[PDB]
Amino acid sequence: FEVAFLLIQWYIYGFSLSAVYTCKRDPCPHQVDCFLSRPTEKTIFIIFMLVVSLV
Amino acid sequence: FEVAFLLIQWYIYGFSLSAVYTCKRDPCPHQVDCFLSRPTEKTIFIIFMLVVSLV
Ligand SMILES: CCCCCCCCCCCCCC
Ligand SMILES: CCCCCCCCCCCCCC
Ligand SMILES: CCCCCCCCCCCCCC
Ligand SMILES: CCCCCCCCCCCCCC
Ligand SMILES: CCCCCCCCCCCCCC
Ligand SMILES: CCCCCCCCCCCCCC
Ligand SMILES: CCCCCCCCCCCCCC
Ligand SMILES: CCCCCCCCCCCCCC
Ligand SMILES: CCCCCCCCCCCCCC
Ligand SMILES: CCCCCCCCCCCCCC
Repeated sequence: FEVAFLLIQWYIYGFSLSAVYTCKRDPCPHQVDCFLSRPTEKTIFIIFMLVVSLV
Repeated sequence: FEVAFLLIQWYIYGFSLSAVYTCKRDPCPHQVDCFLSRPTEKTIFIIFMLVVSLV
């Protein structure tokens, strides 16, 4: 289960977050720029949890 | 002068107007859709003036 969850997380998200996201889904016209909340703290916590899982 | 003005108008605009315009100039992000005012009456008047100039 540990390995499966780690692989799924790696495939879907990764281990980092960026502040700006580009969206190309309807009904948005041709493109849209969107902005996230607290994109730096969450990376730190993600890394912490990754280390715990590996241990 | 008549011929020169007709050629310039043909090169720059044409002889019609569309209701939706696509803009890709900064600072607009990646693209923008814009909408015009009275895009059908102006075509009629443009055609009238073209006919007058040719006559
Ligand atoms: C341990 C339980 C994990 C559940 C696995 C079921 C498959 C998860 C989705 C796989 C990715 C889907 C991409 C479209
Ligand atoms: C700029 C942010 C870079 C983050 C990339 C992911 C780094 C993962 C670090 C893993 C180190 C710990 C391994 C045991
Ligand atoms: C964009 C820069 C992000 C900075 C990442 C620093 C993460 C530090 C995590 C340390 C985890 C240690 C686990 C024992
Ligand atoms: C500023 C760039 C930071 C690059 C990522 C930092 C996290 C990697 C170190 C992880 C600590 C591991 C402790 C066991
Ligand atoms: C991030 C990966 C951590 C791996 C180290 C985990 C501790 C293993 C200790 C090895 C010594 C075994 C003594 C019983
Ligand atoms: C009869 C007076 C007409 C003036 C002609 C001067 C040139 C007009 C501009 C030509 C097109 C410029 C495209 C960058
Ligand atoms: C759907 C709008 C079509 C407009 C295209 C321009 C047509 C020009 C008509 C010229 C006819 C008169 C020539 C003497
Ligand atoms: C998109 C459809 C626009 C309809 C264009 C009709 C223009 C009629 C102009 C007639 C001019 C006659 C000059 C004598
Ligand atoms: C509905 C489509 C209309 C196509 C353009 C109509 C304008 C062309 C006729 C111009 C009249 C010329 C009179 C001398
Ligand atoms: C749209 C172009 C109009 C061209 C016709 C202009 C009238 C020319 C009449 C030709 C007969 C000459 C008799 C002197």
